[PDB]
Amino acid sequence: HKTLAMDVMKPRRNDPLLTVLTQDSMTVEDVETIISETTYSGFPVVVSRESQRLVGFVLRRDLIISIENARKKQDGVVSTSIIYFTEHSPPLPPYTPPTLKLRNILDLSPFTVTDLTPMEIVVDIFRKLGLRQCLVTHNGRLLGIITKKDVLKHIAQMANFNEFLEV
Amino acid sequence: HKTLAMDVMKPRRNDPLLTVLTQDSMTVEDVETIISETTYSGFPVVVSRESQRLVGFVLRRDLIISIENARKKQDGVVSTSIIYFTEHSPPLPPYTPPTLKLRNILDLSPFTVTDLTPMEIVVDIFRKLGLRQCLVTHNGRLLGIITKKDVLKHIAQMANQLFNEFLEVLF
Amino acid sequence: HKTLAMDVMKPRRNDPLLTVLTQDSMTVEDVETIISETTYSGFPVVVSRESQRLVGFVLRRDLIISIENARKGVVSTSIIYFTEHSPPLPPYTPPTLKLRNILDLSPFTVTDLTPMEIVVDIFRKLGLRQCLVTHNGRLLGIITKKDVLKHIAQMILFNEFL
Amino acid sequence: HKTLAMDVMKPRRNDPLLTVLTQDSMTVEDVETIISETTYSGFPVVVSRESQRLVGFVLRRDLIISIENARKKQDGVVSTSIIYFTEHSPPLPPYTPPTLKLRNILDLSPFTVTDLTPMEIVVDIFRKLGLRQCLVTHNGRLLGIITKKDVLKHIAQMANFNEFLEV
Amino acid sequence: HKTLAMDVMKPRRNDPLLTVLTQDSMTVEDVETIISETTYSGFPVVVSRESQRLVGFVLRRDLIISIENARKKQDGVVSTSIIYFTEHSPPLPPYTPPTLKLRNILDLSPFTVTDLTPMEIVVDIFRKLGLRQCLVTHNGRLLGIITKKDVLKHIAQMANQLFNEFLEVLFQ
Amino acid sequence: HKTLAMDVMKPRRNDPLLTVLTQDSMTVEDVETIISETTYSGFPVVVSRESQRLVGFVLRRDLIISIENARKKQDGVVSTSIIYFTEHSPPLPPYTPPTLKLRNILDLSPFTVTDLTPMEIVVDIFRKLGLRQCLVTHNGRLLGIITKKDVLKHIAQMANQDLFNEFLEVL
Ligand SMILES: Nc1ncnc2c1ncn2[C@@H]1O[C@H](COP(=O)(O)OP(=O)(O)OP(=O)(O)O)[C@@H](O)[C@H]1O
Ligand SMILES: Nc1ncnc2c1ncn2[C@@H]1O[C@H](COP(=O)(O)OP(=O)(O)OP(=O)(O)O)[C@@H](O)[C@H]1O
Ligand SMILES: Nc1ncnc2c1ncn2[C@@H]1O[C@H](COP(=O)(O)OP(=O)(O)OP(=O)(O)O)[C@@H](O)[C@H]1O
Ligand SMILES: Nc1ncnc2c1ncn2[C@@H]1O[C@H](COP(=O)(O)OP(=O)(O)OP(=O)(O)O)[C@@H](O)[C@H]1O
Ligand SMILES: Nc1ncnc2c1ncn2[C@@H]1O[C@H](COP(=O)(O)OP(=O)(O)OP(=O)(O)O)[C@@H](O)[C@H]1O
Ligand SMILES: Nc1ncnc2c1ncn2[C@@H]1O[C@H](COP(=O)(O)OP(=O)(O)OP(=O)(O)O)[C@@H](O)[C@H]1O
Ligand SMILES: [Cl-]
Ligand SMILES: [Cl-]
Ligand SMILES: [Cl-]
Ligand SMILES: [Cl-]
Ligand SMILES: [Cl-]
Ligand SMILES: [Cl-]
Ligand SMILES: [Cl-]
Ligand SMILES: [Cl-]
Ligand SMILES: [Cl-]
Ligand SMILES: [Cl-]
Repeated sequence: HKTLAMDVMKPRRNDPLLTVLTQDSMTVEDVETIISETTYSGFPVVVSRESQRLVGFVLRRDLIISIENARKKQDGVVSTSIIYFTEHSPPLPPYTPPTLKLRNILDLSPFTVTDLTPMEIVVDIFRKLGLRQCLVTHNGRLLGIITKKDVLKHIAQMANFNEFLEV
Repeated sequence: HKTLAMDVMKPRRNDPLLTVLTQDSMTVEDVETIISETTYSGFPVVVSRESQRLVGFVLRRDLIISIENARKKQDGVVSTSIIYFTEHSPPLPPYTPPTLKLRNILDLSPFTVTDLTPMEIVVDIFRKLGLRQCLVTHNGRLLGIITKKDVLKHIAQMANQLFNEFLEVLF
Repeated sequence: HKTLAMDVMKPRRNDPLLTVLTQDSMTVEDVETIISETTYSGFPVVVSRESQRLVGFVLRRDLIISIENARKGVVSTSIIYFTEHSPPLPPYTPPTLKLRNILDLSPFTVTDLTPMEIVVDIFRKLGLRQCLVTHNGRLLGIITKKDVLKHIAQMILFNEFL
Repeated sequence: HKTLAMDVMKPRRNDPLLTVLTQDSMTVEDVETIISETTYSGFPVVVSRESQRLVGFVLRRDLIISIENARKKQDGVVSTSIIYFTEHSPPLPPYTPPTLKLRNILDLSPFTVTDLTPMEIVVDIFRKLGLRQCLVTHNGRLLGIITKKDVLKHIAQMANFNEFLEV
Repeated sequence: HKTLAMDVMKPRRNDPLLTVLTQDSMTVEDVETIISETTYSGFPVVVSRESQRLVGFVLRRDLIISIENARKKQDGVVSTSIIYFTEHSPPLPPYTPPTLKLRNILDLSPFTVTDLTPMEIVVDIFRKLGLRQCLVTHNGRLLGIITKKDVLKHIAQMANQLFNEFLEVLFQ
Repeated sequence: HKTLAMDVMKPRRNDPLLTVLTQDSMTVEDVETIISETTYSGFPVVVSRESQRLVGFVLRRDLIISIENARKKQDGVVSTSIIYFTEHSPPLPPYTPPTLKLRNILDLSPFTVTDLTPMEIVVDIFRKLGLRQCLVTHNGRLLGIITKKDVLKHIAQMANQDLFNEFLEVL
């Protein structure tokens, strides 16, 4: 009966899984096919798909420019080059291509809310803090995302309730 | 060096670990001793000690009332009764006393900030949202706590001193 | 230990009572003499001096303008009323004057026992120039914006009220 | 022209008087019966019914708890004890049963607005100070009450003009 | 795509030009006919008509009171008396009637926005600063006006659709 | 003496005129020497030096980036190439090099305040709108600039006093 963060977050019920980058296991081609196949403004970065523990958030525009420059740089970066967002590379097999550190375009302090947070509180946070997006979590794990336009679409939905009257 | 959330949060460098409750595995006696041995206004609730995954925040004031109400009823809840913050009671062996659900006093939406967040941005969040406290995390794992008083103490340190940074509180 | 509105409000203990105006018993001269003696930024208006019931607040800068323009059968013995209509006067008395349209009919009020941390809070959140202090419906004193500032200079717990 | 506080306040025209407490003359059963026959979140307290000079505002919650704990205390509190919200008891004859002071649960600083105050301002005050209710006075005389729920219903009705857009 | 200050500002396309006062060159009579023939709350005053450089904003009611009080004085102030909002009286031909200084009723700090400014930004400024009106310029030249009611009408129209700009208002 | 915007704005009487770019007549070489010789975060662009009519505000960051890119390209910009911020190019003599349109990095709606605006009002505006800087005009003409830091320093001066009541209002 009470609208919560999980009710508004994407993905919804019949939506695909959250489009996420791993901190350690994405190749340059993986991320490029993500950039070409999506229009999302940004991507959460997690430790692994298993943990779904949030490492940060990275914008599409930054990735394009970074990777674009990277292949353009002759450090030898190729398609099968592993990208990492950690300070140091992960352990790599004998004959593997040069890596690409993208730590410097990662937002290490993304705004996050619990899935059980009331939407009234999320709306308020968005207004007072001027958020462009919010990540939604359950017990430390990444579940979904709420953007500014999602918040607006939710407000619109209510407008047709007394919770709409207090916003 | 810019001051971050990790620089203001407790525990400080090489102090004992955050005083936390588990969502599942602590008894009334556990909580009783924690309450008895500490004066903290509240406690983070974590999935487990090894996971340190944040579940919520629970006030001492509220723990006291609930545990004292649980005693008076004399309905099986004893010192060896398990306290749980989940929706359902944890699976327990035979002859174990009834459990105590304290979920209704758990704040399941505590505010959180990464350990790397600039204190400037923390101070602003406290001001804009009127936070009583803030929890500090690393990669989804609970690390520390900052309270309104910790922020005020931090601001006071700047106030009478780097003074321009204090004036950033106005903006 | 807690400082209240009655500890900051004027008049202080043993000070001349509030320079107030009435709504039915204030002649032009009585107002002109008050302006020519005091230098307060504004004056409250009450039903009567005996009732001390708050009707509104009128600024000083607003009083002089309206008085000097109405005398250019308004004399020194003309009763000024802050109500909507003139009170019943004897047939011989000269015409009256209405200053209703320059009175703040919705001034802000606080009780004499209101904690200053709340008075200051209301001054910041509403941006008040002044606040009238009452006790059980009766005007008692006044706290201006400068009084709040002088109380802010008094005060650890200072940064908490920011 | 403008809608004023006296257009939204309760009680409405041809409605029953405000359910109020006196500061000196309510007994223990008097208040209890008032509590039982009403559902209002709270009640104003006035010097006397004749004066309607506002003394404070007390919540239903606090009245219930205070009164119940007073009978449990062996001060000798009974059904016919005088309840007062003043600092000291009213002049009583010696043979009268011990009294019950309830000043410590009275809001001595309730927010008040004059009846001529435009609702625009009232809404603003409610929004800026986050009020639960406001008391409406006329020349130092309590006239009515405006709660937050009252204000929201008023905003709702505005939509059905640009006094609405003003808010 | 998104609405600009120039889309909301008045006067609209092909209506008479902004009604302004010059800082230096208009007569008591000029202002009086403007006052009695319009209902605008106020008027921008500009350096000159050729420059359209904003000096300030002046309320109608203040002009009425000030001009009324002046003609009743006299000094001198006749229909052909020049009104100036500058600090000093303008250089004038010999044996002309006394001038009228109305600077003490001029708002020398009006708020201005460029015509290219998004309404979303304009609405936010009006809100946060509590503006009564806003003047709109092009490259330092006065072009138009937007009053609080103009903003309110804009928001109202926005609700009947671009519609996300109205949702941005309910959100801010 | 009530402090006004002209009292806090730069340049002060002792300073050289504002460092400004023109909308139409600066070459790439002109803007590069300016960037080399100054440390200002940004520059107002005016119609012309004589008119000082404001067109916008451009940042140093963006000037550097955009210019570095323009001269890297074949058949791109050279020292003598004219930069412009207008929608269309100015009329140039034939056989002159390619021009550089920098309209796309220009803030076309920079906040502006008249020189006679009380500083108290300027401060309110900075806080409420969250400005980085504010351009100060006299009768439509660009006169000076007030940056956030300028404002913070002005406030600090009022704090380090004992005038102090005027600082308390800011608090
Ligand atoms: N990385 C992601 N993975 C899955 N869904 C996402 C991701 N990022 C955003 N979304 C969701 O997809 C939708 C598109 O959001 P996106 O960030 O692409 O722009 P937006 O916030 O809708 O605003 P706009 O389209 O104006 O930039 C939103 O509902 C958002 O919650
Ligand atoms: N659960 C906890 N475990 C470890 N340290 C804590 C915990 N809770 C609070 N602290 C730290 O202990 C100190 C005091 O905590 P407390 O909860 O008493 O908050 P406080 O507001 O400082 O005290 P008070 O509410 O009386 O002003 C603070 O520095 C706080 O960060
Ligand atoms: N009507 C009044 N009667 C008695 N005292 C008053 C009255 N109005 C204000 N005061 C007191 O007079 C003192 C001076 O305030 P005053 O009204 O002169 O303005 P201020 O607060 O000094 O600010 P300013 O003079 O710059 O407008 C204040 O402490 C105020 O409480
Ligand atoms: N003491 C009172 N006497 C008369 N009417 C009252 C009194 N208190 C409240 N009311 C009116 O009764 C109605 C119900 O108000 P009440 O305080 O009971 O709750 P509310 O403000 O409606 O909020 P909620 O219904 O969610 O508890 C409101 O219109 C209010 O104005
Ligand atoms: N000097 C002016 N010249 C041309 N148009 C103006 C001028 N002043 C205002 N306007 C426009 O004329 C219309 C009426 O403006 P005006 O200020 O008279 O009333 P308003 O903004 O509706 O406020 P009010 O209800 O108090 O009269 C508005 O659309 C406004 O933009
Ligand atoms: N284009 C300019 N011409 C003249 N003076 C300027 C110009 N731009 C800024 N200033 C002034 O020069 C000083 C430095 O401004 P600048 O924008 O370079 O840095 P700042 O914002 O003051 O501080 P910071 O180094 O943190 O950005 C300030 O006093 C500012 O008012
Ligand atoms: Cl894990
Ligand atoms: Cl889990
Ligand atoms: Cl890790
Ligand atoms: Cl009467
Ligand atoms: Cl009486
Ligand atoms: Cl009394
Ligand atoms: Cl031009
Ligand atoms: Cl100087
Ligand atoms: Cl010119
Ligand atoms: Cl000039």
